[PDB]
Amino acid sequence: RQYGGLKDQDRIFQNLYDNYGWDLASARKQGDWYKTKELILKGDTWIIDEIKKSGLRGRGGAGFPSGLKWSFMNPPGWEKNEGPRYLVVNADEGEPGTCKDREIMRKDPHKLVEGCLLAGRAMNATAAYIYIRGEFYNEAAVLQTAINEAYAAGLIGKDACGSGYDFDVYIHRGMGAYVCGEETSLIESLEGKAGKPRLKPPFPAGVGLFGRPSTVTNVETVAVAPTILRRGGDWFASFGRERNSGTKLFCISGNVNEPCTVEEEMSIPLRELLEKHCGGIKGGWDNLLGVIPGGCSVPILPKNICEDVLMDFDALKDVQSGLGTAAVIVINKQQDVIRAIQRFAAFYKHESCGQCTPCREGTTWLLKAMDRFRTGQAKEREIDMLYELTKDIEGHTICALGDAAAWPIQGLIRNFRPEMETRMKKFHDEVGAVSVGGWMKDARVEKGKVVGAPLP
Amino acid sequence: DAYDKVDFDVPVGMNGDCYDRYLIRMAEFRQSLRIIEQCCNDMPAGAVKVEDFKINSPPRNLMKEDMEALIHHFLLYT
Amino acid sequence: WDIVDVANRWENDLIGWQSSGDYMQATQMKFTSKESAIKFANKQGWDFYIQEPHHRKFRVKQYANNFVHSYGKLKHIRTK
Amino acid sequence: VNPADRYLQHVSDLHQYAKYIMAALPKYIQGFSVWKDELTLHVAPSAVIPVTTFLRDNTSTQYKSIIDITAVDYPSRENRFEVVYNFLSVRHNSRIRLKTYATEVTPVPSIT
Amino acid sequence: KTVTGLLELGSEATPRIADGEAGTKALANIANGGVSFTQALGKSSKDVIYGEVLTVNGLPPVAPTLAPKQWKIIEGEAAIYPKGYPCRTFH
Amino acid sequence: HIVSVHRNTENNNPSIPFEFSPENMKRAEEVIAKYPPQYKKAAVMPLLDIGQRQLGYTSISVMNYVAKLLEMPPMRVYEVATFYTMYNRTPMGRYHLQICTTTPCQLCGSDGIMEAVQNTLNIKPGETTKDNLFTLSEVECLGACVNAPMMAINDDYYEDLTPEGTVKLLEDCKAGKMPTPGPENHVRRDCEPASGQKVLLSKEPHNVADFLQEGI
Amino acid sequence: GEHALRRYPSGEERCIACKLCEAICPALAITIDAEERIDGSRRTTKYDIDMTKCIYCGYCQESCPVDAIVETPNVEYATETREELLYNKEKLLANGDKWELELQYALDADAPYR
Amino acid sequence: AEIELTIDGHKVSIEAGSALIQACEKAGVTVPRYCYHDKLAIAGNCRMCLVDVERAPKPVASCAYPVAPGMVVRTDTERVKQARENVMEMMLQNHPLDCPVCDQGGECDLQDQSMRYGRDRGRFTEITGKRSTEDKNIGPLVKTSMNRCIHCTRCVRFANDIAGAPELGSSGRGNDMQIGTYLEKNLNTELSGNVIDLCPVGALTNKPY
Ligand SMILES: Cc1cc2nc3c(=O)[nH]c(=O)nc-3n(C[C@H](O)[C@H](O)[C@H](O)COP(=O)(O)O)c2cc1C
Ligand code: SF4
Ligand code: SF4
Ligand code: SF4
Ligand code: SF4
Ligand code: SF4
Ligand code: FES
Ligand code: FES
Repeated sequence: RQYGGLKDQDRIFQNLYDNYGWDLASARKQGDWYKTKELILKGDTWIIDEIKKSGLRGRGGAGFPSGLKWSFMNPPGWEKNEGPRYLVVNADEGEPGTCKDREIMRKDPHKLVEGCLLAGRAMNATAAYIYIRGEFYNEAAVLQTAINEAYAAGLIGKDACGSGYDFDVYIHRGMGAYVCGEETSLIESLEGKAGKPRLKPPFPAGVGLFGRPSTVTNVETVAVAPTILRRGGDWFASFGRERNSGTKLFCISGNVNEPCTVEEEMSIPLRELLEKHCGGIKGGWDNLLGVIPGGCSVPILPKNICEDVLMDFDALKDVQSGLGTAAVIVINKQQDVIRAIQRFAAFYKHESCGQCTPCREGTTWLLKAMDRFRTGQAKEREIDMLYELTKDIEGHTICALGDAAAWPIQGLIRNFRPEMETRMKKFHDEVGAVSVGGWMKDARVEKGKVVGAPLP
Repeated sequence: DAYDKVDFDVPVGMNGDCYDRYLIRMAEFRQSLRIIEQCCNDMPAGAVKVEDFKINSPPRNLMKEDMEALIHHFLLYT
Repeated sequence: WDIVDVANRWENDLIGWQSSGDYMQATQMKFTSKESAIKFANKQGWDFYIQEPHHRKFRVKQYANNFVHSYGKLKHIRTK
Repeated sequence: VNPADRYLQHVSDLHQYAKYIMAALPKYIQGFSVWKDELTLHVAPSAVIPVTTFLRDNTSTQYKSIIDITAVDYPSRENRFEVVYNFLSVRHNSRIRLKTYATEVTPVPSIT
Repeated sequence: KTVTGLLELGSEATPRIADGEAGTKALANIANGGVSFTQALGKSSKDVIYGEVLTVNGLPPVAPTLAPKQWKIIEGEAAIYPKGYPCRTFH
Repeated sequence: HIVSVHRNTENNNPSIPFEFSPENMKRAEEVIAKYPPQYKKAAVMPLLDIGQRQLGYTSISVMNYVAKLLEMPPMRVYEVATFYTMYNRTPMGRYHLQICTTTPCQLCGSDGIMEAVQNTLNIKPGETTKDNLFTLSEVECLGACVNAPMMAINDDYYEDLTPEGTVKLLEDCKAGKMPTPGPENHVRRDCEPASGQKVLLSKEPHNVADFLQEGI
Repeated sequence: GEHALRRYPSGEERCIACKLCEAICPALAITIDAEERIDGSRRTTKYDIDMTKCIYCGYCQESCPVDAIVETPNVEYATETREELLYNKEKLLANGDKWELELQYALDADAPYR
Repeated sequence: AEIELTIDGHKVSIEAGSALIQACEKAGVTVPRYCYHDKLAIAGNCRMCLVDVERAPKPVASCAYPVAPGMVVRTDTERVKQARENVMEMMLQNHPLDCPVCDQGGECDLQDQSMRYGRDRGRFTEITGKRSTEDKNIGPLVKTSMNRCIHCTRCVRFANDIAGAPELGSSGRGNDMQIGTYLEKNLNTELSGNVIDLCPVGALTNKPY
């Protein structure tokens, strides 16, 4: 039952390293657009049947099972609006640690195209928009060449593969905002305003893009769709645990000797992730300070328990933490964690859209406290206080950028408190003592500036 | 107001006249002096106003830098 | 009390204090009820006018009102 | 700590005492209110001399000392003034209040 | 009439109410003024009269004080005036 | 930071004219047709980008003109291009140093890369060279995280860098000849282990045409 | 004792016309009219204290956030007419001019305790 | 045609599909807020009207949560009082010390709700401190002092919807968001002195007064 080390023909993607080329005949003997005709003429509910017993959880970071996400879109009077229904593929990512989405579209644009049509048939969608990050210029050129050879082959368009079924893929490029990776801010950026999230009880599956019903699902989880439609749901369900089932791209980066991205089964021990396919850790297993599974937005696992841990949703959320997108940024012991988490808080301050007041006023205060804690101008209670003001942001926002910005600070305070107090006493008798707010008592406000303090 | 914590006795006259009303004042002098020395001996440290700034004002150290305290100072006086 | 036009207020010779000969200018009463105020007002023998209040008309609001589908001309661009 | 928490037991005592007094004079005591360590009997105007007599003379009450009596007008009521009476029992170390009402024209009977 | 309600229905410490569905309408007529108060004093038991209205021994409750003060007259030479003066120390 | 408020010195005027080169107007009429004919306004995000391809930057004439083109007040496009990072509004040189400084780059020596850039020039992270050839900007995660220290110039990424190697690359670009189209100087392909390849040990992919499910 | 409107270092009137001393005064002695001056700064056009209805509670000095009006310890200013005893803005600025050396000594010992 | 629910033990009937804030106003329950208004669209910016709702994991915004049957709403939850103090302290961190010079002294919504719902003291005492916003000359009728703005969008929603003057807006991200014309453009409309009664703080105020 030792989860790990899948074969090669049980892999979903075969171009993830580019030995086979990305073109259309490369995709034909890759094994795709092979029986498109028959699955589009299969029923929408049979597609949703198969996706439901697949156990296909969400791979955007939320983890929501997309069988029930795709069956939320059709209440039994859906034809009673009789207009255009849209699909949105979140091919944006900028989450630190992650490149697996670039790994899809640079290598494999074509089964993305396929899975877009196959999911649009599953949801009776009229068209589909691909939202690639505007930073990804060559990746957008890759995808437009591939979907135009899909137009040339007659595989999508007016009548997709001779099926009587409408389908248009358009590609929209979002000019550098990370909050637009969220569903509803994505919906708003595609309608052409500033990409701010809306509130949830207008659900997008009911009321969405252009005022028309819409889903936003990740580029991976629909690039996996035609494979698991072909292989069947229980061959996918064999991998992983009971509710945690199947495969995942893992991008392991940071301070590994060998940074690389894997395609590996879920529910796998972290030690035989980092040593099996990554060389090892830079300095061995005792040179592990901490580890971030997923992107920027989940807490640290300390070294004590991340030997025992599996990489599913279950064994990470009982470890108070998330799988996210399964980027794994390990921390060198010779590196500083509070410098890293100051960098994370600066990322959240720069990437916050600024709409609701607790997130926007919270990220600035988190940065102002984390610089002060990095050099050490603090009292030992203020770390206490820092915990309090992550509890303030935690559940009071529009989107999930607020609790995204809450979590790494919480993991730092839970796992590396003596690490912070060592730096603070280092400050306390390299320099004189400090008041609350970083003030020293020679520190005064003269003309303009503040003098007396080195002002972090 | 901390008369529990302070030990003293009470003068009470017997005939209802002006003389015993004089004597009990001349003794309440003594008892008040007893309070004064017991209260100078037993004086503690701590705050002298009530703790919150919604019924009496913040100190001027605080209301010149704290936004909340300037709001409370402005409202307790208007 | 309604103001007297000669006795209401005038500015002083000296410093410019607001001087007044009307003495009911600062008195103002509170009552729980409208019929309380009327009963007290004609019980004291006073000429009164009564002003009826004006409440707001109830209109149903949805947050999903903000982005409903345009079939013809948009005729509006929301911001949020 | 809440300052009202030190009163509670005595406040319960006060409740019981007042429930007795209303049961002893049902003809004359319209109501009572206990706020916090303070008892108020709500009594009608022609009912004031039989109640005060009781409060002076019952061995349980013995409210000997008159303290302070005054009026408060509520102009929104039919009976405009309410007349409050404060009594001290220096025996049992206890205070009581007696509230009646009066219009501008109609009297209250005097306890002089 | 709420004291009649406390005499006839009971208390939250002492509920003399079964029939919760019918106990609401048993509440209701006293809330309308069905019963009167001296009728409630006549209807009510003798050990409810001696339990809730009176003391458990049948005595009237004494006028309550918060903190009772027990006096102690100081009369020796710890007093403030020696004997022969018409004023006494009471402590 | 985001800097919003517009100064009207000169070279950013509503007085200054602007319009599309006919190639870009060809592209613009193609771009607007991707969206429903009601919601024309939805196409202002690419069209400003098209203006950013024509001019060196996004002026106020570009934003005013695309507000003219697409049934919009100009404050609605002022919001759109102020909310986004990639709409550079003040003029830059030719190459736009975008060095990533977030934790996967920071743990892998992005600071060595950035000071290897700003020892070469003498410019700070908002500053331009006064040759107006290079403009440094420290930037958040550019989506190349396993390619662990990296940067961007205009559209091409440059990865797996060494401070020995980036002074090499920028003396390449100050000579006019572009160094590599490739992502680094040739230690791996895209995402390889630098060892070699542990996974995908074949010369022909497995077809999934026989591994099919029985239900079709 | 008597009242004084202080000034900043390098001479500026300190009274930003916030009306707090007027709002708190238990005997309604303060009257102020305030206008925006030519600089765009907020100052009093008119400041006035009736010293016949002043009660010396010090609330006007406790209330001011800028600490613009204070009480000088002068009690020796007894007058012969009521008109002399109505202090406008100019008499109080002259007082805050005159007593400023002394008010330094007062507020060096009072300002922590305030 | 109507829906009956429970707020604070009170039972209230309201027309279907309305806002929970309208249910609370009908039941007499006072809920504090900063970016809701009767004559304007609904936004969930200010995060002040958070409320305890049975069958909901998080406190929901009472101004954009629609009315459903069988609803049990609590406003006096310890979680709700904690949430109101949290969001108030978050609002007060970058709001400048201008109460003696602000024109809304006894008429500030922020200030009267800070007594009733907010924290006693303040923990904002950094050396770096609050941000500062550039003053923006709009026109001769509206004085504009935008350090004390709370970004309630209310002026922008109004001049979008009702006045028909789309020149207002919100330009930026994070704390560098500003509320004004981006070019320093003068605002005309036939009712432009109505935005200054609308702003809850004194950021837009009266120029001759
Ligand atoms: C600030 C924020 C940023 C996000 N960025 C991304 C992203 O870059 N790529 C992605 O796939 N999901 C992202 N998400 C999650 C999206 O909402 C995601 O599209 C959705 O929740 C789930 O889609 P799924 O069904 O494929 O999981 C983000 C969420 C938030 C709150
Ligand atoms: S959480 Fe922050 S970035 Fe997200 S919508 Fe709210 S204010 Fe904007
Ligand atoms: S003296 Fe002080 S309280 Fe009076 S108006 Fe001037 S600043 Fe305000
Ligand atoms: S001392 Fe008291 S009465 Fe005199 S002006 Fe000041 S506040 Fe008013
Ligand atoms: S708007 Fe702000 S600065 Fe002005 S009075 Fe109100 S709280 Fe003070
Ligand atoms: S300008 Fe005023 S009304 Fe508009 S968002 Fe700012 S504070 Fe609110
Ligand atoms: S973190 Fe440097 S680009 Fe991904
Ligand atoms: S008013 Fe409901 S959140 Fe702003």
